[PDB]
Amino acid sequence: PESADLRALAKHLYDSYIKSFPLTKAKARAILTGKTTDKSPFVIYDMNSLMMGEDKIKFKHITPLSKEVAIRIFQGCQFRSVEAVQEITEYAKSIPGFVNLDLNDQVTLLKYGVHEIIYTMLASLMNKDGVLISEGQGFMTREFLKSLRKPFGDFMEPKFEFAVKFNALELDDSDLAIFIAVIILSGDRPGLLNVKPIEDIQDNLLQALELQLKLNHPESSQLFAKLLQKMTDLRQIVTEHVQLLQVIKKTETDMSLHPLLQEIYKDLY
Amino acid sequence: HKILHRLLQE
Ligand SMILES: *c1ccc([N+](=O)[O-])cc1C(=O)Nc1ccccc1OCc1ccccc1CNC(=O)c1ccc(CN2CCN(C)CC2)cc1
Repeated sequence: PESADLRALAKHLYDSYIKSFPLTKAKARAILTGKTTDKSPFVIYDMNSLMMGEDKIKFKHITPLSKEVAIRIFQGCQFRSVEAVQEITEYAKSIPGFVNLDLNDQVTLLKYGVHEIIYTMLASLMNKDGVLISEGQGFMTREFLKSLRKPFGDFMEPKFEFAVKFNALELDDSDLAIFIAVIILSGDRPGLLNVKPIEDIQDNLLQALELQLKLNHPESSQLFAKLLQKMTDLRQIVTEHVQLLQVIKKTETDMSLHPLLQEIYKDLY
Repeated sequence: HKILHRLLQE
């Protein structure tokens, strides 16, 4: 009946998701399970293989010129985050009605939204023992990240913890497309001017998301409910991630935070 | 939020 419009919305979203996010979950799982027979990611478990993997992973983003491993890794991670924000922003623009919102609200939705979305983006690249890096060329182990000195050793663990739980829901790119749109259009962000048009758009997206999950996962029940409860946990979890980054900005003089990242962590919670 | 503003308008 009106389901057709929700299916249309879900596809519109999946199509723009594909355009906005070059490395999809499908590709990441393919690489992580070896389904594709491109040459495996170079595994990095320690300082030595970090060094040896340099041909494939290419940590040459320090181009004024280097430093201890923890800083070089963090800046590698930081680099990709900046691009992630560029991607989430382009994807937001494709969500119907979003660019008609007040530009202050557009900014505010993204400011709070990106972090929650990045956690979901990392999950796609993750298993219980590590994360894909360099567009699937490399794989950094969870043990190696943990073993780094403070404050950097605990930076990725919360994402690993979340990723284990989140990936068990076994969502794909077509589910994730709509799920990301829902997060972005939360009308309970601090400092929003016009809540009503945000909530109107989000109404549709949750209807679209509910339908998608029934059709695409009919065997799996209360997935919609499971998924919303994760989404609320995610908001809770991001409040710690922000605090660790304040410390790194204020303590670590060797490096510095990319201005964009300074905008999205500035004046938050 | 100069950059964020700029990404949204461009
Ligand atoms: C990590 C640290 C800090 C923040 N932060 O300040 O908010 C964020 C992150 C983070 O979220 N990372 C992230 C989000 C979403 C998806 C992926 C990531 O990062 C994965 C990761 C984890 C550990 C180390 C590295 C990475 C990803 N980075 C790289 O693979 C990488 C980046 C840059 C380069 C060098 N490039 C130079 C330009 N050309 C030549 C290509 C190579 C290489 C690898």
